[PDB]
Amino acid sequence: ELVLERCDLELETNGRDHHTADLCREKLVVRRGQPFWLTLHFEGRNYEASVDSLTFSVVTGPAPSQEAGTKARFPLRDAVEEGDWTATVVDQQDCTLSLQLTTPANAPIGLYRLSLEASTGYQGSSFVLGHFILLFNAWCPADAVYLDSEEERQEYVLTQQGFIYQGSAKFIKNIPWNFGQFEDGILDICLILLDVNPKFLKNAGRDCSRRSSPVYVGRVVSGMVNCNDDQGVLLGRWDNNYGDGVSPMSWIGSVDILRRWKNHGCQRVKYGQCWVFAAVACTVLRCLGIPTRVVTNYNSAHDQNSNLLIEYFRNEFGEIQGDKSEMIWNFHCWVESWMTRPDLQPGYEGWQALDPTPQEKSEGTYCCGPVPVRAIKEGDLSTKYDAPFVFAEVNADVVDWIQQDDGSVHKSINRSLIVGLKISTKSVGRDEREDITHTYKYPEGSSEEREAFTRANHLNKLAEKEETGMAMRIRVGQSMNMGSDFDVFAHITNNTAEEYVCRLLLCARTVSYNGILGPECGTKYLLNLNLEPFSEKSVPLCILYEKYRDCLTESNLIKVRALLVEPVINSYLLAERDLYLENPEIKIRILGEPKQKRKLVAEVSLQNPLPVALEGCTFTVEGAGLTEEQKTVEIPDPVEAGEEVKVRMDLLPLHMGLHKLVVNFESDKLKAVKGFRNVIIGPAL
Ligand SMILES: Nc1nc2c(ncn2[C@@H]2O[C@H](COP(=O)(O)OP(=O)(O)OP(=O)(O)O)[C@@H](O)[C@H]2O)c(=O)[nH]1
Repeated sequence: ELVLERCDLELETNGRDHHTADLCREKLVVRRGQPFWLTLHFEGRNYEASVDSLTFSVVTGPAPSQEAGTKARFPLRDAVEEGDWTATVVDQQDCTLSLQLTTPANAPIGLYRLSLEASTGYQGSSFVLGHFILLFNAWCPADAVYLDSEEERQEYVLTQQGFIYQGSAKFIKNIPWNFGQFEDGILDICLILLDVNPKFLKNAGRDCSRRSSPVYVGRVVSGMVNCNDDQGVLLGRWDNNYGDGVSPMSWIGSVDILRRWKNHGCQRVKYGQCWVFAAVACTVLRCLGIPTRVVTNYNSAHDQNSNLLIEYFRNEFGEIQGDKSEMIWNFHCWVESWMTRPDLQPGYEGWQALDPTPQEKSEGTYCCGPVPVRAIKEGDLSTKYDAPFVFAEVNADVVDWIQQDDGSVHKSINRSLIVGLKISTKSVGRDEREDITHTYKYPEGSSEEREAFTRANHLNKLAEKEETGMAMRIRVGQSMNMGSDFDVFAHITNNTAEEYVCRLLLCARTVSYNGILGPECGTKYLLNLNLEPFSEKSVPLCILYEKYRDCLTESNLIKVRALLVEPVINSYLLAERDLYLENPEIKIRILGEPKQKRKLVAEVSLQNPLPVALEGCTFTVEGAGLTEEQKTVEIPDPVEAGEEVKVRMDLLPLHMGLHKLVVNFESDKLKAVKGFRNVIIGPAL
């Protein structure tokens, strides 16, 4: 008799087993290289090896194939064997066959159609079992993305929230972000994002096959975000006016962006900048399975076309003149993902810097990486995918020329600057900052530092100076707040017996995170500054809200610049510092017992730090696990200079475990204020 079956279970169980439970919505989602349960139910009589012959087949792309490893067919048996696409009976009772499928550790990832045919006697029965998505497996020792520790698996693949470090090298700020990779519809969107990539358009079956490599998927996924022109998720913008969309600084996670992309026929979402590029990249990759973590670099030598020596030409005040010069990025962000690397000499497993921010290049404009981080540390520039570029980012040198008024350019000493400070990514499993500078560089003038600089043909720095034994730095005394007046100080130190009479040029300008300077918001110029011997001198500079408010950026960044001139020996000291102005905290109360499918309430508030009223006030809120939906509340009336603004959001968290709730506040005079609360959700009954 021809055997025929009632239904399939593809199961809930595997989700727990595969670390894809939240992801297992209407669909089955598993990670490659790992057995998964599948139970076949049958009408009347069960499967009998003494007659029934079940062979299984799976298919991925639009052009499946045996050679492209994007199709496979295999028989049911008792044990294992080879080829790695296997099916194996685990148990029978009544009319239900309980069995286990395994896919290889290098099967490509994507949507698969699982079909079953008999061959029971002579008469062939044949039909569609169901569908499942197969992903990378940080758990599968044989998979290329394997991590030894559960901790790091959890952090870099499973955790839907974290931190983007922003602010300033001397005051590191951690913006919270909802990566929400397992949020509904997001996996489906990440597939659409690869089924729409330039190479899938060229060949389709080639691309579908190449998605077994995390280097491919990484390079594709990253590139799709903003660069590559044509189709793409985000449109960049930088000039500081974002009225026709949402400003880059206004996003609290990468979910809405993705849905605004898909929900408007895959069109570039209005307005990202580098950290937004990364956070989205991080989401896509995590979703697919490549452990990825967003990284930030302070004083970043971006858009320098690999140049390891940047030079600047500056007037009698210290002001840069080259409108054909590129400024140093206060910070610039990218991501790192984890994979073995079979396409270069061995020993380069690990983190690879993928930078999805398009950079002007030795020919045109595009993305960067993957490149092993270790290579960048080692000086091994020849290592593939943009190693000279990531290297410049972290290792570029800077020469500051002041210009003497007969055509001559006199060299200045500038200690306040070193490219690639404070490289930051969230710790594993905690909210603390990990500092990863050491994975990129060796300490200055160490044995190993110069070993690496040789392999990069850098050298040419430093073991050098002009020595006048005067130093200068910029000091802030204490922290200062957006909306305040406050002072910063030029700090000169004279450690000799000479008494100099000096010129000192102090300048504060509003700036943006990538480096664009605005108008000055305070200046003090001194022409007979008396520095007495073996002494120190602090020169005050008043910076007024009334003076930075018009042009201040949502990054709340002000650059202080100072030039000390010794006229007798013609000596030039330069000191620069980027300040960050604090926003008010967002006070967040969590009301009720945090419980699964139980109403929760979030009380959210801040107090107005400006001396003028806030209008158009709005809070926004989201968090994977806490709401299925972004939530917003517009507060109708102005909030005056004194007072507070408070409102409640209703939440209905559908998942247990820890979740960051992330909140944005917006207003006419005060934008992109951020907040977060860690909420642990327990069980209902
Ligand atoms: N809001 C804000 N606070 C800052 C910033 N930089 C430093 N602070 C805080 O200001 C205080 C002084 O930090 P420092 O960098 O030591 O200040 P400084 O005036 O340079 O003094 P020295 O370190 O002694 O040279 C510390 O509490 C910092 O956390 C900033 O850019 N923005």
